[PDB]
Amino acid sequence: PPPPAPSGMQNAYSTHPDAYRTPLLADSHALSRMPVVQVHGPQVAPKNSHF
Amino acid sequence: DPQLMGSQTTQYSRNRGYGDPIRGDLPIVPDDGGWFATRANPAHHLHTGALSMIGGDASDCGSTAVQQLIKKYE
Amino acid sequence: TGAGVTSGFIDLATYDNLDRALYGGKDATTYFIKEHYPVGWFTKLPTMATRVSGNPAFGQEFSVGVPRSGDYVLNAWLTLKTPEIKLLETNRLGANGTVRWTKNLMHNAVEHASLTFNDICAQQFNTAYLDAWTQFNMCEGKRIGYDNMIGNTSDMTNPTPAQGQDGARTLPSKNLVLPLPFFFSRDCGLALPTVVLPYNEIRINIKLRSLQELLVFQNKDTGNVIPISATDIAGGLADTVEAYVYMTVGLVSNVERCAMAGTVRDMVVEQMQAAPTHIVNPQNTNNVHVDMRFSHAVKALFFMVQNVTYKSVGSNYTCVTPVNGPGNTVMEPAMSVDPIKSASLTYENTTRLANMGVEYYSLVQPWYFSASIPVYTGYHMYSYALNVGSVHPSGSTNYGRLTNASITVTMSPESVVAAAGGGNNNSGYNEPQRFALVVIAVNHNVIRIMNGSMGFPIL
Amino acid sequence: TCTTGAGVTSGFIDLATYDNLDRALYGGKDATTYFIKEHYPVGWFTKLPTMATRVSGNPAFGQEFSVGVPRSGDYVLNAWLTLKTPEIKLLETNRLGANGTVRWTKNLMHNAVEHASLTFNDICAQQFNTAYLDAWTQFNMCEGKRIGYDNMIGNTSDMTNPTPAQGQDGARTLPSKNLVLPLPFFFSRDCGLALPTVVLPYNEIRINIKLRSLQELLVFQNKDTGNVIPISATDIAGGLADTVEAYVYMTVGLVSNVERCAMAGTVRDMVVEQMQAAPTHIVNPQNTNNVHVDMRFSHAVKALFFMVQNVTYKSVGSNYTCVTPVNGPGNTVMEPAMSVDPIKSASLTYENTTRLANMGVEYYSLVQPWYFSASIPVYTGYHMYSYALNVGSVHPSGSTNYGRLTNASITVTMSPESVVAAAGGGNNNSGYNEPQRFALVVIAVNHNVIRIMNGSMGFPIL
Amino acid sequence: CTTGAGVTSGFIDLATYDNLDRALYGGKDATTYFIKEHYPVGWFTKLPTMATRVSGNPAFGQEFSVGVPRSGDYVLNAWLTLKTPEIKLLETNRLGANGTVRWTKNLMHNAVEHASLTFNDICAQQFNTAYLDAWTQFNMCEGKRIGYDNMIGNTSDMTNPTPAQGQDGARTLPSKNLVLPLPFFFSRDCGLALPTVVLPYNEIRINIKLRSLQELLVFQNKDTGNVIPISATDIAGGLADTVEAYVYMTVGLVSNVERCAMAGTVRDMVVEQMQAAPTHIVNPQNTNNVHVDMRFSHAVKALFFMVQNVTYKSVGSNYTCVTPVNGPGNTVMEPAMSVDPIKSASLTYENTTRLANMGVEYYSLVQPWYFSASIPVYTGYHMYSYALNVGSVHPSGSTNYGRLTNASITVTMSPESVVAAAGGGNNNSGYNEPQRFALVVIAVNHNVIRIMNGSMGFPIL
Repeated sequence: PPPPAPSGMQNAYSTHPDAYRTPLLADSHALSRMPVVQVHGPQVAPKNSHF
Repeated sequence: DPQLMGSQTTQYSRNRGYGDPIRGDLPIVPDDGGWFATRANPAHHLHTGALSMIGGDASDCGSTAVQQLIKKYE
Repeated sequence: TGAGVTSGFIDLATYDNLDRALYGGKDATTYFIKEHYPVGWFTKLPTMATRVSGNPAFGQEFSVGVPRSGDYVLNAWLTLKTPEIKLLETNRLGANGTVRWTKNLMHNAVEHASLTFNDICAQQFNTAYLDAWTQFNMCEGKRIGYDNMIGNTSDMTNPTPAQGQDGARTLPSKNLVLPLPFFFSRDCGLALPTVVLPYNEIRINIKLRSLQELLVFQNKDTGNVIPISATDIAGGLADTVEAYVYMTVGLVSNVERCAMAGTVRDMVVEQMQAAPTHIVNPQNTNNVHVDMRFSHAVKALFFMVQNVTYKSVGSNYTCVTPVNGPGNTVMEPAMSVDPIKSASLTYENTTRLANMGVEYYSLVQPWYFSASIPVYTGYHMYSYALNVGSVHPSGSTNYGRLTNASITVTMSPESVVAAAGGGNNNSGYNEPQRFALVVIAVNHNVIRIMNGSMGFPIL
Repeated sequence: TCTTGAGVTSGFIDLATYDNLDRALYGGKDATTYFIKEHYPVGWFTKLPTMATRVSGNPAFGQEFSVGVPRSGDYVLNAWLTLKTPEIKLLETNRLGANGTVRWTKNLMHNAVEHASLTFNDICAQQFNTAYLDAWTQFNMCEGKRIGYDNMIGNTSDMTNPTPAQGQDGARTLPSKNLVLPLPFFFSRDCGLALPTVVLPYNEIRINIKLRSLQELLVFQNKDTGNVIPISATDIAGGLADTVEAYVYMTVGLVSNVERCAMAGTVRDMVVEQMQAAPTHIVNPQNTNNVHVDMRFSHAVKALFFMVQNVTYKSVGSNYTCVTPVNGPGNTVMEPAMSVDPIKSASLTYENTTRLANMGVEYYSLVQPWYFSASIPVYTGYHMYSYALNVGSVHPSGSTNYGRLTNASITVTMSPESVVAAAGGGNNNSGYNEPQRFALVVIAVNHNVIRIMNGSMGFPIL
Repeated sequence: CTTGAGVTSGFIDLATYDNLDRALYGGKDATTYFIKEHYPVGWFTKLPTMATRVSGNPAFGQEFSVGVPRSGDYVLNAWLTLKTPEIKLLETNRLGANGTVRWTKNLMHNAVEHASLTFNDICAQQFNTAYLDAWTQFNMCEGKRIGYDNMIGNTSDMTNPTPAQGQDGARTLPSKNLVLPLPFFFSRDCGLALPTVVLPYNEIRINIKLRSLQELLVFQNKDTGNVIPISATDIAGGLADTVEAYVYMTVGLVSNVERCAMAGTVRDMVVEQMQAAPTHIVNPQNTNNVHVDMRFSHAVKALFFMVQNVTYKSVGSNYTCVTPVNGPGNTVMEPAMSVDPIKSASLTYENTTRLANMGVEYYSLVQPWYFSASIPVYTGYHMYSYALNVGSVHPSGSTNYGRLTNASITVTMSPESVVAAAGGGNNNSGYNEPQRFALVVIAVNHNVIRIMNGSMGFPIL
């Protein structure tokens, strides 16, 4: 057998079906407490629009 | 296929660099015999020269256009 | 004698596989020939910015409206005439007393410099950001010019004794110029489309600082600092003073001003996010960790620990305050090191950056990812981008979707021993010293221009 | 102590954090990437310096000589002049006696070279002089080479250090070291612009250089009263050598034959930068403190450089402050404290319609160089105003054509320091002991177009 | 009319227009300022790493190797940090009260020689003191000069002589860590980075051979200006051979799509190498002309040369003709007569004068002024470039000496060096002892490196 796979996420999992453990990690924000992360802002009406 | 000498030219003969730089060495075929005959390879035995490497006989300048330019203007 | 011409023919005769790979080819771009392309037609000229509120005075705040009826605003600077200082003989310190302007007169008396569009703030910067940017992105040749513009002429900052002493010289009154770093002033390619923005009113708000903390009143021998008073010097303390704002305005051809009308545009700009400063006491603890809360894609981080013992002296990022030196020239005592020994970054309790030495941030990072290296102690940085000064985007990370992160610093034996007083005369630490850690962040943002109005799509 | 960290995997969080703003900024099918540099071939050439065959007289101080540009080169892209200064040895028989010091003037180079011209065939094509040289070297000097320039053009703290007579403590002799001046020209400004002497066989290219007189090149100073008087041959040992050796070198760059014959027989268009020097105007602050000067320029001007020059003594040069330099302690030149630029304010007017208001002198001194130049001067004077975003850029930028413009005026208001220096009566070692005289010089830089066809060069606009 | 905040003033300039302005500006396809074209760039990140030691121990006078870390897509930066020891002069020195000790000028670029980078066991390139000095004197951008001259030592504290404890100057040389970048082909530009992902098994080493501490400290006599080697008994605490030296490298990670796109291809890079000619010993008393033959293989780009003063083995980075002496104020000064030994240099191509007898000032000033990014501020460091810009990574004018016949550099000695070679100088003149000089020649050339199937090599060689 060849040496172990080189680092850089090619050695973070095993090819055998009984042990895969997808390297993705679950978030720590749960589901009940969802931060707004991103919001949208509108265009500001000009001050001198009355002219 | 090692890359240390893959696209590497052969070591040229010592006499190639002694030739005329201004005018390239004349094209002479060697002797492919087996009795006091040298099997020199022109690929690394002949010096192409400074001017012959780039050419000079272009469609416009062509190293001789001056002669007929003078003849026409005369 | 020589050969001169025809010497290069034997040189040109040399041509091999490497030469054919590098040079040669039918599409090689030869030198000695320059490709010329036409550019646009324009004309730039300076212009006063008309004041709209407040009165220019120390310790006050005034706002100036951006002049309209233009096409592009691509510059901004302020000019201010410093007052004349007449040191009196009836000062509290008596003979052993000198008065001098604080180091870096500009970047001082200018705080919370804000630029607002319509009725919402668009950008804001202050003393720490000004000092860090000037120290890190100063093109040489212009360093002396910028220093002269902001002061530091060895005349404003040189201490002057009382009238009856040997030094009868007084600080001259000459005007000083401070450029205003803004997103439109960063590059000529990013300018305010005043033609695209009609009936929009733009404000620049500047808050000055009172003259009490712009003047350093140093004891001649023991090197102590006390606040100044109006009766301590002749002529009083004139709070009001002139202050003008200029900016460059450009004009373009009709063929393009009509062509660009009614088009949506998106611009990438750089803003500033400043975390609140934290008081640090090296006497009790040596490690100080502060959280970082930022929103958009940050590009660089700057930080420093400022000596805050006397509010009169400013831009002091050293554990020892400057003292009077020989020859009526201010000098910094021998004990002069940055209080920071090491720093690290923590991501959700995961150490992305280990306990690197202070000299790393001081020298190695500026040497590789900046246009200049600071010449003064302090001003540590860490940049996520290859080139900080480049307006074009580079490596950066956004903190909006990144969970809370922290930065931790470690103090120094010099700082912990200077925190307690007891030093001799002119030792700098004759009194207990106090320090404040300050961190600034430089990030990216996107601004959208459409329908004759401006706003932030990402907020 | 404890420096371990998580390691390389820490950057995976930075890679994972990715929002709509990040998607808009980075990423994409056609998005460019770093760590890979595209390579493209370039032309084949070789460069080497060559002597210039001067065929007109011999170099000598106070005389003019012409050097012809040699042919047989595909391109020429450099030009500099080397000159070996003579040896200076002051004698005790000088007119001032003990109180007599001799030193080379500040900016030894940019002096002894005035009205340097580059002519083709018989047409006046380009010209520059001392004021333009000083302004350019003070405004467009790349840092790092400043020390080299101030070592090769003089001001090496050895030529400018006054030396007393032989009987005094300072009996040193001024060194005779050759100096180099790089002549600015349109072909020398950029490598992309070079003279095609290969396809210019029907034109004669000459460079005219007129040296100054050694009498005004040298400076003779009084130690006590700080007065300057002209030097004489008997003052210094060995007399005055009018003749001197000087050479003009230039770099010739070849090109491959295929590219040469490809570019042969075609019409070429080039953009060049020239300068125009307005005639000097005498200013007397005693009578009036406001001076208005008309401008007469032809082509699209890029920038205006001006300064008021102290002209009290013709020996001292490159002096643009109110007070002439005086001898100081340690046999070194000393700058008196009362020495500021005489200009207090300036303005520009277009036929009663002013364009620039009465701006402060510090504006032109600092703000304009800060934004629209590559450097900031370290001396007094040297004011500029540039219509272009970048003066140093060879590519054209914003400019105004003065030919299609009616006569314009520039107004300068002087300073109380200048008006008080105009009157003499100053104490010893103060410079203004005698009345001071000033002159106003204006320089403009403009663009121009040069056409190359039929083996000749000329302006397509006349 | 005309009032404040006017805009109509520029309308005259706008109306000003003619054939020249039409030729320069204007046009349907002409570009405009005040508008910036934005294009997306690649998504990546970068971070520093500590390179774990793999061979030897960090000590003065020995050689140690460091392995390049894996798990990074690209590596583009490497530097060496070293903690200098503490120096404490003792009154029991051989020179007595007339003795001073100081660090040699340019502490970094010293104590580091034969710095080599090896792919597997193939020496890709190697640099040393002469190349480091020439590069840092010729291609140093301003603004970073102070930072570099601070990080390489030279802080006016290491180079300031300190007398013994009994004298007035009893200060000790501070022990502060110094940082030296490693100039490599991948560090030259961000566009050239080592594909560690492409090379997962080709281990890469950096070999550093430190210099002995005896030849790093200058033991200078106060009066006569005589330098003698230091010993353990001279200073307190001895001479600790071991030293704290660490290597840090900056690694970078790219996106998964970019990585999978780039993986599985052959990549060609253009790099710069250094060739140092064998050293030569010059005796100006015997002859005033010195000729050295140059032997180089690839396309050379620039030639750097200088004569190094080798009179005292302790003092280094001294290319003048007279050694520095101890002046007033516990400082080091160069005596009055101290000039570069070179007078005139020329090139000969097989009995053909390619370059005439140019003056020394030519190579000193004219060549750096036109074909370099900086001009040296110290005497010496003469150069000749076949390329328009030496610091540019992109290829420019260059010549291959391998396919060229024998070439010889010829140098004429100077009378100051001739008189300095013989001794007899008075006290604090530098040339009190007889002086010997050595001539060193280095050249920078171009080369092509090919990466294919997780391997490295030089196809041209």
